[PDB]
Amino acid sequence: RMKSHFQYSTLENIPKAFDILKDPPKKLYCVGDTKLLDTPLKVAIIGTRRPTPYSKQHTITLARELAKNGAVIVSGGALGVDIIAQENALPKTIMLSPCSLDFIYPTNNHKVIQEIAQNGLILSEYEKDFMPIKGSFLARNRLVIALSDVVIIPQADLKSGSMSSARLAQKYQKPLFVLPQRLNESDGTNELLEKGQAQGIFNIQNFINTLLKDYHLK
Repeated sequence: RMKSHFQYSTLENIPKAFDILKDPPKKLYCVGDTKLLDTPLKVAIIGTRRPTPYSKQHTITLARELAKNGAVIVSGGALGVDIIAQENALPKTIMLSPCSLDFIYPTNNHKVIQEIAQNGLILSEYEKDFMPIKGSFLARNRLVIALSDVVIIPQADLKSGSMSSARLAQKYQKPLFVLPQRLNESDGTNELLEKGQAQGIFNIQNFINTLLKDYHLK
């Protein structure tokens, strides 16, 4: 277990976005810039722990360009898509931690997570001495989806964390987007397209510009 040695406090108010939850957190612990919560466009970017170079390249562009234009990238700091997006969105990014803020998880991402604590924002539902179990990740995911205006899943397999979060975006009526992927690659996101549960990002520039326009950043 890795201690963060973060100094952390609590949010004054629970963000109104969490009202759509059945059991919204009544306290949220925080480290970093809470002003990131008062922005017009929050974009969740989540997905596989193992992205292809293709998926990575486009995750980077989305995160970097959206952040450049005042969008805030929301994720869970996981290996793969999450931590790629958040590093490339700094400092405009918010991590929802699956552990309490006195701990780092995952340890491999400690460098970027420390960067997020310093320049972005990390929130946790858990006060102290709390390491994630399976149920913790799932609860954390609801926070990521509820807080975000729109959700992007660049790449995912069927039966993956990203897929339960995709059904949450559907549940919480958040617009869901995926990268185009070849057949028999990224079966999760291709099944989302197939069932019409997600829309494809068939041109990255248009998606970004359209997105920034609808939320009036540009």
